[PDB]
Amino acid sequence: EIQMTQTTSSLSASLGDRVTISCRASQDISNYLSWYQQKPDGTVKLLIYYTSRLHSGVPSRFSGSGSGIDYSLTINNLEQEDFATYFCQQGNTLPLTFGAGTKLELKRADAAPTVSIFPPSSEQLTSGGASVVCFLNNFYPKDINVKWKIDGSERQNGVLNSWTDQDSKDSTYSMSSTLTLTKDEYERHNSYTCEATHKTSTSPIVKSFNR
Amino acid sequence: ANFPNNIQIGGLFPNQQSQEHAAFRFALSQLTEPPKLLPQIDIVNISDSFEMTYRFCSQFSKGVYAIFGFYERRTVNMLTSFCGALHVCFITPSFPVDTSNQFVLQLRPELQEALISIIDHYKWQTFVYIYDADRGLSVLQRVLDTAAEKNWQVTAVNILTTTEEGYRMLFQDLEKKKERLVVVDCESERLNAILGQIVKLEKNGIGYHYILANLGFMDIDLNKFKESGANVTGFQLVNYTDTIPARIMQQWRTSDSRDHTRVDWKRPKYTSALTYDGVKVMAEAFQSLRRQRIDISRRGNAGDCLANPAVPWGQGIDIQRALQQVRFEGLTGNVQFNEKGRRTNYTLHVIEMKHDGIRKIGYWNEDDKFVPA
Amino acid sequence: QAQLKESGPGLVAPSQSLSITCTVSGFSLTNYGVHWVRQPPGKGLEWLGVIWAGGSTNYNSALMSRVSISKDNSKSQVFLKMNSLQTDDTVMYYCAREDYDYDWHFDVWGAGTTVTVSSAKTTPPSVYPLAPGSAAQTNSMVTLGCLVKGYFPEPVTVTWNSGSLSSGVHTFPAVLQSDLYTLSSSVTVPSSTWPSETVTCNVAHPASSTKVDKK
Amino acid sequence: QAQLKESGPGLVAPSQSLSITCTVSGFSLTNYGVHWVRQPPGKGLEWLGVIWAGGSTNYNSALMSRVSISKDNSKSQVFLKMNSLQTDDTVMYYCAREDYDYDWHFDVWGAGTTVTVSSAKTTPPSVYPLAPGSAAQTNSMVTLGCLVKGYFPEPVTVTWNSGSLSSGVHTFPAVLQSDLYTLSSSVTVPSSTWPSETVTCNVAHPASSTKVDKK
Amino acid sequence: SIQIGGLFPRGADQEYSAFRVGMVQFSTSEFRLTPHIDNLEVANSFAVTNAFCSQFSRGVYAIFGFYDKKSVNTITSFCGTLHVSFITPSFPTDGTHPFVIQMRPDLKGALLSLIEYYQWDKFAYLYDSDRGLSTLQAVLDSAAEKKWQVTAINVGNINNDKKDETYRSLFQDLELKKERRVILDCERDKVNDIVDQVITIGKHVKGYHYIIANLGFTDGDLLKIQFGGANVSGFQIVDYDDSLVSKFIERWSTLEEKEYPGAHTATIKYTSALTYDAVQVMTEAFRNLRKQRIEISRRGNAGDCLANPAVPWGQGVEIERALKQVQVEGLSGNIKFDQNGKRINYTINIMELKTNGPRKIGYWSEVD
Amino acid sequence: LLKIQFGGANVSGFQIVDYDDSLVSKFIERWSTLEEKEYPGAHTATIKY
Ligand SMILES: *[C@@H]1O[C@H](CO)[C@@H](O[C@@H]2O[C@H](CO)[C@@H](O[C@@H]3O[C@H](CO)[C@@H](O)[C@H](O)[C@@H]3O)[C@H](O)[C@H]2NC(C)=O)[C@H](O)[C@H]1NC(C)=O
Ligand SMILES: *[C@@H]1O[C@H](CO)[C@@H](O[C@@H]2O[C@H](CO)[C@@H](O[C@@H]3O[C@H](CO)[C@@H](O)[C@H](O)[C@@H]3O)[C@H](O)[C@H]2NC(C)=O)[C@H](O)[C@H]1NC(C)=O
Ligand SMILES: *[C@@H]1O[C@H](CO)[C@@H](O[C@@H]2O[C@H](CO)[C@@H](O)[C@H](O)[C@H]2NC(C)=O)[C@H](O)[C@H]1NC(C)=O
Ligand SMILES: *[C@@H]1O[C@H](CO)[C@@H](O[C@@H]2O[C@H](CO)[C@@H](O)[C@H](O)[C@H]2NC(C)=O)[C@H](O)[C@H]1NC(C)=O
Ligand SMILES: *[C@@H]1O[C@H](CO)[C@@H](O)[C@H](O)[C@H]1NC(C)=O
Ligand SMILES: *[C@@H]1O[C@H](CO)[C@@H](O)[C@H](O)[C@H]1NC(C)=O
Repeated sequence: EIQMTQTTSSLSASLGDRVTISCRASQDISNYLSWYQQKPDGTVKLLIYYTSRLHSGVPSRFSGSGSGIDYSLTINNLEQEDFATYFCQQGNTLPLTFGAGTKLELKRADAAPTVSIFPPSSEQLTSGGASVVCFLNNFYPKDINVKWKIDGSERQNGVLNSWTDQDSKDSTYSMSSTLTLTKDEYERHNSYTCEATHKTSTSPIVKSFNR
Repeated sequence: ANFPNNIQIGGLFPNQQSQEHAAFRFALSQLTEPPKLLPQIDIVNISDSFEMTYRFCSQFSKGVYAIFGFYERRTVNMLTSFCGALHVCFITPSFPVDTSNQFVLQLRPELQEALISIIDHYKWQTFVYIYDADRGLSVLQRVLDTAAEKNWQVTAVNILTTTEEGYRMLFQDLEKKKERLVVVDCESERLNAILGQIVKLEKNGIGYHYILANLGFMDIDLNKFKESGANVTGFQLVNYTDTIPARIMQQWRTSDSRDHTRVDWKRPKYTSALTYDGVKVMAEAFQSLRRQRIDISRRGNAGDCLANPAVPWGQGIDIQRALQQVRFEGLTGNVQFNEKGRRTNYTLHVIEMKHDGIRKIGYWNEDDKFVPA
Repeated sequence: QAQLKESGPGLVAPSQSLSITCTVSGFSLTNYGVHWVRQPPGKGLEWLGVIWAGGSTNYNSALMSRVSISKDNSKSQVFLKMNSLQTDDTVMYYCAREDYDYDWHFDVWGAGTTVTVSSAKTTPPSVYPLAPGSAAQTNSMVTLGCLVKGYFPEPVTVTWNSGSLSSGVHTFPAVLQSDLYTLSSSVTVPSSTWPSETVTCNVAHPASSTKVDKK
Repeated sequence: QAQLKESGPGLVAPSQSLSITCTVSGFSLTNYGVHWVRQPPGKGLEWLGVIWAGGSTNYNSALMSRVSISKDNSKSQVFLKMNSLQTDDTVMYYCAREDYDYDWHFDVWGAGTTVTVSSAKTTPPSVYPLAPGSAAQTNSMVTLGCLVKGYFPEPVTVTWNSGSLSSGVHTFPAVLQSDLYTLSSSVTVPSSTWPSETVTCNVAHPASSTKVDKK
Repeated sequence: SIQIGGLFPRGADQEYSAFRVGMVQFSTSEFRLTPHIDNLEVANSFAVTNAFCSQFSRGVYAIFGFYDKKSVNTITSFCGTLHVSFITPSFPTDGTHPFVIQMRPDLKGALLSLIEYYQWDKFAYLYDSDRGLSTLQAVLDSAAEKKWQVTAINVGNINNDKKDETYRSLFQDLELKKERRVILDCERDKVNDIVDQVITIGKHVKGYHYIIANLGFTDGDLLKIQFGGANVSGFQIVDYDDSLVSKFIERWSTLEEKEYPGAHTATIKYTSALTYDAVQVMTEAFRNLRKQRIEISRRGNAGDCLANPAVPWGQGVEIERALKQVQVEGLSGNIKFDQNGKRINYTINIMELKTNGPRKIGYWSEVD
Repeated sequence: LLKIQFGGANVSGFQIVDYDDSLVSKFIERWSTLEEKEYPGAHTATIKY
């Protein structure tokens, strides 16, 4: 069917910037597309109808333009309530395929990732497992890499990564890395190291612990 | 380089070979002073507004500056709308409508107030008004308003929707009273067939007082009214005897006799006289544009007729100040436009005919309204 | 203001039924239409179906024999029934209101509920603490953590000291491994508060309703 | 909107007349009364008098034989004539309109003009520079000044480079000594701008119309 | 997906609201319509031609909208040449124009039947020249055939800035023949102004008679001439006693004024009801095309509207032949069409005004 | 009285403020030019008794 797509996946802007979000379709829809905003809790509301008009209830800060297959939404000034996911919805033919969606983000100072490595507890080792944790908090932006090392040897199995959303207070991010192994694999290794690669430092910050 | 010698003039015509083509070509033939008007004519149907709109847009994209043509009941307000939008003047000898603007120059003068003057002269109460279905909407309005004001009894009769048995029944109803007052208003090409229908029924002729509301009363085939009681009284704008109109007559007779012209003569039309005078208006207007040293520029490199939004050609109002201020004494008498684009300062003669009596009652104007002679 | 809320069972077995309830408020469901749509995690959002205000209902071409819609205008509720579920049904479900504003537009949408289709059994989580190990005061703020491993199904509620300590609380999302949920939470307390002040993490699993407190 | 502006000679000799013109706008003076009031610097404001819309006029009890009032409704102006001016007439004058809003109140007042009654002669001022002396860059902003001494009468217009340099302009008020005005103006330019850029102070004395430019 | 074009005059708020209600209400399962809304003028034929060519550039299959009396021939010409059907709730035309489907039935024959039922010979006829001159020619032909005394006066040539002495002179000249009887044929705004000026000059007491020649007889304000005494007649197309009409009013009056302008009323204008019926007619015709398995699908490459020669596409000729094959039930009752495009087998109620309000006295059809 | 003017029923009444006087005309000229927000009920050509 009509495939909708959006190249921009994550946009960075500040308070008071005229930010544009573009969208393309498989064919001409004759401006029969809408732009909607969805908050981080999951609640979604409409922002712009028929690609050029504004709905009753939305502010006058947002607008839209475009033609043919290329449409665009525009914001004159970003606000604290404007931090949401923008999605384009086409209404030409059934089934109505929605867009991929972009997520706005607040630009702040490039902070180094505060890394903290924690070994497993004795109660977890009494069950037969060992989960080394690595928390990288207060970083900007979200582009960061994690590397695990067991006595110098890099291990890729048993690594779980969890990324969180941007905080609404300090405009930073947090990431969690979990290296889960057995008790015999944890007792056979003494030094475990976690390396965090950020944009602020070309060398990865390494936090190591012995046994 | 203030004004080019060739000014393109668009034209719209219903017929291929007719009297109006020869009148238009003769009216362009007298052009010896600069600039020369290059005709761009279109032999097009008038009743289809798609074809009229396409020829209008083709002449507008080709680069004309003033369009002279005709229209019909199905094109009364489409051309007014396009000319009010694109600010391009249109000059026509067709039937004058009520609602228009400054860009539509109606060469044919008004007719209903002279009819009110004639009926006020004869002091009628009960009469029958036969109207054409193509133009009886503006005159019939004023006739019914005057009938409501002066307490008259007007019986309105349409032409197109009534069949011949309807004509038989209406004249069977009209032959039941003493005096029979009938005013007929239709075009002459229809009036010939209508009067051919009537003369098979008016063989008595006693009490039948007709008024043919038409500016071509000398052009009506009245030879069917021989040995009849025809009380027929008509109007005349050009009776062709005055010195300047007879001079124009002699000029086109000489231009006939030099080599050749188009389709023949001896049965003239007032529409051809209006055509000649309108082309003379356009010639005097372009001469006034030349002698006032006002340039007419153009950027029409295949310009779009239909655009969003509208692009007004701002020079045309100067043409509106050129065509409006034309003032002369031509073939239709005193030629002069008002501020709205209609005929003002004009005079219509009233001619009664009965038993080979060609009598001139008087004339009609707008200041001394109707006087006899 | 008009608000829509989607709710479901969350955990359903394979090849079974699924009843989603969409409650709308602030408007009337007698003159507007409803639309139910799915959302896969990491993929594009697809429209499941729609029902009109006059009783007309349509669905997608691929699963028209798997979705049904009913409505109750007195409670302003929309019941979406989905059967023949597979392992790829761990998605989100959303409901929206449709309107004509020179185009068929979706004006008032909902929050959407997460449905995880799996045949695994619900088990209580296992809470473990995580300290820094070395007692070196690197800063005025020290971080501790709690790891809840071996849970079914998602999600749980992790708080620190019954929601009293909310300074630097870094709750992370859970991951899945061998049909087992693993989640982590982090708290940043002062250097003099730890271990002078009691910091207890409370994990509540709503699948088994298990409440675990770990200091 | 209604506005009022008072104008006059400003400087006059003692034992002479004084004609003040109050121009009002935004309303009409045919159906309302106009009052005139004086104001000494640092003292209490006193009402000079009032005139009604119907030709009635009253004055203060202390100087009833020293003030007169007239009005031109075509120009909406009020002419206040004051004779027997003393040395304590260096005051401000304002005009207002009266209204009834359950009490007799002054609705639209004026800006007021400053009148200085003195028998001194008008002379041009003398502009002298004032630099910090030491060229040690204690900060990125260096302050310079101009002292206009020996002026008659008050006031003068002191600008920096024809109003272009308006960053940190600290113009001080003028003082009077032996019927001579002494004023100081201070500007704060950058450390690299001086002495690389020309900062010229322009002092215009309107009593003698003396324009002095000092770089 | 069927793409159509929609033209609406600047000021049509209730009609576009009823169009939105009809588009939400009559959504089908096999397809979906997509109207292209053009809110332009209706009297200026230049903007109408621009909207027509803009809708034709998108390659639409049908065009819905109104037309003025100064633009009826433009619509019939542009829709007869390009062979594109035009569905309209506006006034009927004088002739059998192809690709013109109309929603308003005849008003002239019902008015002649009402005069022949009331047994009249002398009256006044205050008309307006914004919907053609069909009824005027009809009543003048019937006055010539039945020997009547019709004082036919236009009222549309009077401006809104001096409409106080002109109406006084008009109703003073109507007292010269002592006219006890006036038939009003005006639009939904001029009727209210004429009734207000009659109430101002005091000509609504028992002794006079009035007929409001429109389909929306309850659309005007009739509380102001209810206690007057002059019995007032008119014609109604929206019978509120029907179950479907009562359900539509119950779903209509509960709507939001801000979401739908001009919708928080107990009644509805006749043009809005004909729009709601035309949506049902177009939906039934497109469903008959979806059921007959006729493939007419194309793209938005129909070309320019000024092509020479403008070549037609023949599958539209069936579409008008589909539109004549529609016989449904809507707010105007039965909907059945002829081969030309006019309405057949319709029913118009004749409303007389009583003291308690409007009361029906009977119905009228064309076969009886 | 503009609504019972063209009706035809003759209407009598009593007036205490004659508008044809000079002082009354001056008071109306000073009255109708007043701001309605400053003085409510003053932007009329007439005045209550
Ligand atoms: C210029 O274009 C107009 C518009 O098409 C032409 O008028 C049309 O003439 C035809 C004649 O066949 C009419 O068609 C049929 O007429 C018969 C008459 O008996 C009628 O019974 C049919 O129902 C059908 O109407 C057609 O209606 C008519 N159209 C209009 C708008 O008047 C005209 O003939 C063209 N003139 C030239 C010189 O090309
Ligand atoms: C009619 O147009 C003019 C406006 O300029 C007004 O009166 C007319 O003025 C012209 C001046 O050229 C008169 O023409 C003259 O006619 C005599 C013969 O009578 C001729 O010998 C002169 O050489 C000259 O051409 C004209 O008679 C005169 N009157 C009329 C009735 O045209 C007048 O204001 C305009 N009419 C109205 C109703 O406004
Ligand atoms: C009110 O309408 C009636 C028609 O139904 C007009 O004619 C009256 O008809 C009744 C028959 O039901 C007769 O009994 C009356 O005598 C008729 N009236 C007259 C004056 O003859 C009636 O004229 C209308 N009312 C007005 C004021 O015109
Ligand atoms: C009431 O209206 C009538 C209008 O005719 C006037 O009173 C009439 O005056 C004439 C004068 O000759 C007399 O016949 C009567 O006094 C009245 N006529 C009738 C039929 O009663 C007058 O303009 C109005 N005002 C009044 C009477 O105060
Ligand atoms: C009208 O015609 C009749 C024919 O009998 C004639 O006797 C009469 O004089 C004519 N009337 C006029 C005014 O010409
Ligand atoms: C008109 O419609 C009604 C309702 O279906 C039907 O009973 C009747 O036969 C129809 N009459 C004609 C002449 O079509």
